[PDB]
Amino acid sequence: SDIQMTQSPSSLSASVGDRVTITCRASQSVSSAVAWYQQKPGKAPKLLIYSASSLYSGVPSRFSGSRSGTDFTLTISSLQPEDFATYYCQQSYSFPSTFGQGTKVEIKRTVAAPSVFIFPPSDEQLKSGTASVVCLLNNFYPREAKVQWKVDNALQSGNSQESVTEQDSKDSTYSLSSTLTLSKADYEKHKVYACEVTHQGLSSPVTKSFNRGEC
Amino acid sequence: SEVQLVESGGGLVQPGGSLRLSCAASGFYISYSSIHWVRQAPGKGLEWVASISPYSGSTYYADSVKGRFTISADTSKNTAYLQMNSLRAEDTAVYYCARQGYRRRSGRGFDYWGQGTLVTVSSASTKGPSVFPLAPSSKSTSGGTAALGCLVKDYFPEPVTVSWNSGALTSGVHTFPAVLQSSGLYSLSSVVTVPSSSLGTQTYICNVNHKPSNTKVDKKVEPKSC
RNA sequence: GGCACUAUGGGCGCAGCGUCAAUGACGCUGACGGUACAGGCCAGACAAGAAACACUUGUCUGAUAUAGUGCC
Ligand SMILES: [Mg+2]
Repeated sequence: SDIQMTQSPSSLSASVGDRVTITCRASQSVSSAVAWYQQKPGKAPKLLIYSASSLYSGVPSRFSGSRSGTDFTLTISSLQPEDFATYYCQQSYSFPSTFGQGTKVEIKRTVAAPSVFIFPPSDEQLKSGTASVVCLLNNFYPREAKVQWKVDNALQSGNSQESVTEQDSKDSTYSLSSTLTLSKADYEKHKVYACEVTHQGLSSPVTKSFNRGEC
Repeated sequence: SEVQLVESGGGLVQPGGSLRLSCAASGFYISYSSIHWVRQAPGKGLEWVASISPYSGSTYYADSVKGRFTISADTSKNTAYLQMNSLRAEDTAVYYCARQGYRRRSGRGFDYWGQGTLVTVSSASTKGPSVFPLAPSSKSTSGGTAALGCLVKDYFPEPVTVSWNSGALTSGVHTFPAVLQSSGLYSLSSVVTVPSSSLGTQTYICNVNHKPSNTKVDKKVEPKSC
């Protein structure tokens, strides 16, 4: 069997000065052949811990590794601003090697509700046979955010796609973009296009809607 | 300090095709180390691919590539190789080569990694984007500011570049990560928030540049009113 | 996997016969089979060697073993 490495949490919000503990659990014994890696967006990973608890040379002393059986924990004693990154455990006990899925450490801030915007399809687009409806959720925190499309109150599945920005470097909020893609024929079979946004900063889910053919 | 790894040989390739990546080592003799390949699909995590052992040349492969990929080394060139055969869209990833360290210094951790080379497997042809305004209006207004944008739609391959007002407008811009549609073409949107009081006075033009297809498109985005 | 019991042609017995990276092992059948030993070979785990494997050199275990059965 392949040894599974599964990390926890998959994402973690902290602030500078926080003690952080990331765990990883091998699906079988991997003895002590476990490495931890830090990766920053757009850059290649860097080794932190080898043999599960040895600080890799040149790595700051606030990082440490720890082992009990198949339980592996990377902890950062006091998070510094360069520690926001994705971290990976790896087992090299046996071939084939395995990485865990990775734990993202993001910057904690106060809760911010998305301002929610909707955009009907362009006329230029409708001429082409496609209808794209775009919902923007702007500058919110935290990142968890349910975006739900309704077309004449029918819940939509399988025809929307989302993208999220990285945490903003200055206000460390997020922004998300959901697009409903329809054929032009489908778009003209309905009236009320609605974006329902569900988020921690809102007292109750916010909706933005338009009627196809509104001035 | 002088240890370095340089991947090369990446590119576009059709499904079922083949590609050979290289890994130029420097600062050390490649004969005395284990060399690995590690890949990262866009937006996903690390995935170990293959490795080769010193002195024996023994090779190891991940299940998802067994029987298609071959790692090897040419120690006279100080280079490692990854031959990829009958590639599939799932193989699209940034491919890293990594050095496992010396046992007594860093166990089996990978102590040096190249910066990776990108492999894209797709049936898609080269195709410039269609650009569509995301017109500002009520329904895109929040008090003092209005949101507006451009939908950059149905292009291949990555990347596009999007600027506002020929670069002059930068604050408030979110250009979203592109999403890969089931047609195999990409799509992104770019939006900027502005003072709603300026919608009548300032023009806004998203500039979309797609060098693969050698296309440049400027869309004026105008308010929708009634 | 452990515990108790049973038995043991070197872990490698002879002689043919087949497979394999063949001064090796592996499987067949036949015949034979009182002991002890000793080398040597070999197998298994491991250590170090720029070394997860393989290679080299060394170490430990091969009746404290290994088959069978019963039991947990
Ligand atoms: Mg029985």
